Amino acid sequence: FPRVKNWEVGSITYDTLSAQAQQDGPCTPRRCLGSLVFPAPEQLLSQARDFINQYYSSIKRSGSQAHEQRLQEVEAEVAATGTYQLRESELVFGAKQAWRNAPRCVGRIQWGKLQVFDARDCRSAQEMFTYICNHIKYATNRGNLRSAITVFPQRCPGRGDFRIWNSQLVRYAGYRQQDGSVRGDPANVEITELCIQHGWTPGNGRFDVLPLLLQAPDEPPELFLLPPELVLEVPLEHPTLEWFAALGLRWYALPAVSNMLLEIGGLEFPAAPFSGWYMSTEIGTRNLCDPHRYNILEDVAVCMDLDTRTTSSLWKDKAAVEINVAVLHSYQLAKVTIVDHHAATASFMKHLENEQKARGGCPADWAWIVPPISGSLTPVFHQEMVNYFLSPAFRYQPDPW
Amino acid sequence: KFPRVKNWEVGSITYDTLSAQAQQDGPCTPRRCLGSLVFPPEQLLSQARDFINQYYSSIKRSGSQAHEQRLQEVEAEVAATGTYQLRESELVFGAKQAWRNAPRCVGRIQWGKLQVFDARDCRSAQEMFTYICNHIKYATNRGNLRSAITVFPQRCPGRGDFRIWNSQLVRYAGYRQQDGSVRGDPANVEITELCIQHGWTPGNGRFDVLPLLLQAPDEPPELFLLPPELVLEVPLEHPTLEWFAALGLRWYALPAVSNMLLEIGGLEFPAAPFSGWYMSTEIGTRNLCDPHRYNILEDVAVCMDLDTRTTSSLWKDKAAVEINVAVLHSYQLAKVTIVDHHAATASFMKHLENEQKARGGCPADWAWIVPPISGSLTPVFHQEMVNYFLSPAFRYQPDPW
Ligand code: HEM
Ligand code: HEM
Ligand SMILES: Cc1cc(N)nc(-c2cc(Cl)cc(CN(C)C)c2)c1
Ligand SMILES: Cc1cc(N)nc(-c2cc(Cl)cc(CN(C)C)c2)c1
Ligand SMILES: C[C@H](O)[C@H](O)[C@H]1CNc2nc(N)[nH]c(=O)c2N1
Ligand SMILES: C[C@H](O)[C@H](O)[C@H]1CNc2nc(N)[nH]c(=O)c2N1
Ligand SMILES: [Cl-]
Ligand SMILES: [Cl-]
Ligand SMILES: [Gd+3]
Ligand SMILES: [Gd+3]
Ligand SMILES: [Zn+2]
Repeated sequence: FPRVKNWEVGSITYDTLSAQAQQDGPCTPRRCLGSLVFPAPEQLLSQARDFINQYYSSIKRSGSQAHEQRLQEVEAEVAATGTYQLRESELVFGAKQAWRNAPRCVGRIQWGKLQVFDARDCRSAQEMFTYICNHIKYATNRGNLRSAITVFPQRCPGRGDFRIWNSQLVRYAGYRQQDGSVRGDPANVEITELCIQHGWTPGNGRFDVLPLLLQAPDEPPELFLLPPELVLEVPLEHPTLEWFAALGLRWYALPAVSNMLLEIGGLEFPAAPFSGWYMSTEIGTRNLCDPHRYNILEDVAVCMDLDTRTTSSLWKDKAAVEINVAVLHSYQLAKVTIVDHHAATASFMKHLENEQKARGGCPADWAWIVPPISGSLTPVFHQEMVNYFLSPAFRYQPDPW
Repeated sequence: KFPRVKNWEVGSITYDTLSAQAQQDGPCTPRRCLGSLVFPPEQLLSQARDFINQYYSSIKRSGSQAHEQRLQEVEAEVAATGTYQLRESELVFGAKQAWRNAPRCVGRIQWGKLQVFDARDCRSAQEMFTYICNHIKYATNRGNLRSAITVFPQRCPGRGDFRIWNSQLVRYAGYRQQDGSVRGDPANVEITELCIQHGWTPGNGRFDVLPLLLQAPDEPPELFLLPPELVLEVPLEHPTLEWFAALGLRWYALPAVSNMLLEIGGLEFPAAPFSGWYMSTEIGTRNLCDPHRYNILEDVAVCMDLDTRTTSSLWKDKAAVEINVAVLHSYQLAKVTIVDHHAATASFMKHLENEQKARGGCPADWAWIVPPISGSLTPVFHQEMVNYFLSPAFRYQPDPW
């Protein structure tokens, strides 16, 4: 039973939930690989067995009539068809637990407040687009963002997968350039090509929203433009540095991840986009200041009068703090939900306390929970954590191309 | 079998073949990752062969005359006496390799420049004291700091051990009050109680240098006042916040770690203090801002007139950067060697490439190589890393009680 200490306070707990980690991960006693980014009817039955047990525990009906019935049921359907079907309530629970179990998500204090949209009757790439537009519209909610997930038909024997090819519903083009560079966001160079290759007329700005590439089973991907008024965006300004609006920077309101696989009781939903709201450091630090992304740090620092000839002046740390201030002010000026790394990490500490009393522990990836600026100023820096994989879960999956 | 390791800023891919060795099994298993945790007769012969085998390959001398010869003398030394002594160059070679193998040390680009003082012919604390004092004054060198280690006698059964009872050689007092709360450094509260228990005059200050408690085998400790002209300290001023000086903060110049156990070739020296120079964030962010340390962050933010009434103003981030600017400025004006986290991380990347060429890898502990402010603004943040245990090594060890 791993003993875990908080160093700010001195307190100590033991992560007994870790001892039930099912699917296994990348470390051995020889070597830790925690820092790596990307590390049969009988088994479907025992996964499904396990999830059903979970679900009946969470409704306070373990060992009951309905419980054993549903086991008998699920086995009969795997025997007859090779798969089975989630009931709707079971689906809502399995998607909430997936969020709860996500080790690298700092936002998990909210895991119980999740709007689940059932798209499992979906039928083409065209219906898919309509369900997606509805999701974006419900979640954006004019800037008062809500947490939502839409679940498209499960992977099943005989038919291909639904897939969203875009890593997120809202992404900006990244055009490789004349002189070997990139206009727009360089993380989206590949999907940008794919879009042009599938009939998109490119733009040439730095913040061009990309069309959606949607894949119906056994179909090529289909291109869909998002209606402009569905994509709420936020012009970035700085409360005191007024030249900052002359950078022309923007970001969008809704973070909607769309390339992850949701696994519930052995079933796999390769298309199930989900969305919450941003933490300011994703936008301010990573998306804008990463050397391999928009890379605005030096330009801000020059403008700020800072001496960028020596690193001991800490120009990078200064410019980056003001970039974050701009991101929070901008989102509050526009009345668009946003959480800063101090509030986010503080409520994550509340999540670890709630979870220790509930399940005796909480899967957490320290290097992803700790923000990329001001780490030891947040309380999660001083919290030891145990990283492991519980099911239901969101998994990464390879790109459909 | 050879971990693939990627750099996300550039896209480069390398393989850690060096990971193949790894003696003292790490704390992680395929079911849970524990990387974030701070503190996770004739066996002597195997450890001794391998260390000697290292030595000779590192001087292009494996499998030649003096190597097989040196293999016999240790065979005979342990056969006769159940232990062995190290040739002076081997002790030199082991101390440098241990440093080279410290996964959490970001300064290992310096690993080949180490001054080893052999203190093995030692007995009594009154003698250790002058060994420690020659180190300190050689290490300090009037602010032009120099890496040194002093190795006190190894260990045998039936006999006590040399131990330094302080974690560092320069530690500041920590006194409680009519209400538990601490004046001085709360990290040292415990060893401050012992010095007072062992008849030391407690001061009335936030920055009283503690006296060493040195211990000779099978004997009680003995207090020692360090020569006040030997303790080089740096008063903290900010180059443009004129009031910062008046806050009366100081830190000492020499980070000198006197509680880890040097393990070379199968022998264990529980007393082997090493020293280098500080990285600025160690002082500015960890020591002066950690909630359980000096915790000055909010008192600096009031003086800068920042808005402490909401965390979205990023006042913590703002005050922390200026504290760090004051540390770098104060040390440079005092002409004392110090390195900022940008300069240090870039050098550590350079170390990683050196070591990939030399030894096909490098054990590195991501969570401690990435600095505690401005993490993703340094290149090590975007470097995947592999953590494992090589020998010779430094190890943590029980407090001497
Ligand atoms: C409501 C506000 C939310 C916030 C503030 C938040 C925050 C974050 C952040 C900062 C990350 C790290 C991502 C990065 O650095 O690129 C992350 C990862 C992640 N989040 Fe959340 N999130 C929220 C909602 C959600 C929702 C609604 C879901 C799913 C239903 C979710 C599932 C995930 C997953 C699957 C990951 C991948 C991490 C892993 O592999 O475990 N999050 N989150
Ligand atoms: C020359 C400049 C050096 C710098 C800037 C430096 C920096 C650091 C830092 C920042 C840490 C993290 C420790 C903490 O956060 O409390 C560390 C750990 C450590 N350093 Fe260095 N260091 C230097 C020299 C040395 C030398 C000379 C030695 C010994 C020969 C050494 C051996 C270690 C060891 C054993 C650790 C413990 C980490 C571990 O392996 O678990 N360092 N160092
Ligand atoms: C729902 C949600 C909220 C949020 N605040 N963030 C995310 C996020 C998740 C993943 Cl799995 C990947 C990314 C992309 N990152 C490189 C910035 C963002 C997701
Ligand atoms: C030689 C050296 C240089 C440096 N720059 N740092 C260290 C250090 C090491 C450890 Cl094992 C612990 C600490 C103390 N920490 C609480 C800050 C400092 C050591
Ligand atoms: C190599 C390194 O592990 C990688 O850059 C990780 C580190 N921690 C992170 N943490 C978060 N939240 N998001 C990230 O993208 C990363 N990247
Ligand atoms: C719990 C967590 O592992 C612990 O607080 C670590 C994190 N990273 C650190 N990094 C350094 N350099 N020093 C530390 O003390 C710590 N503390
Ligand atoms: Cl993003
Ligand atoms: Cl220190
Ligand atoms: Gd102005
Ligand atoms: Gd005034
Ligand atoms: Zn690990």
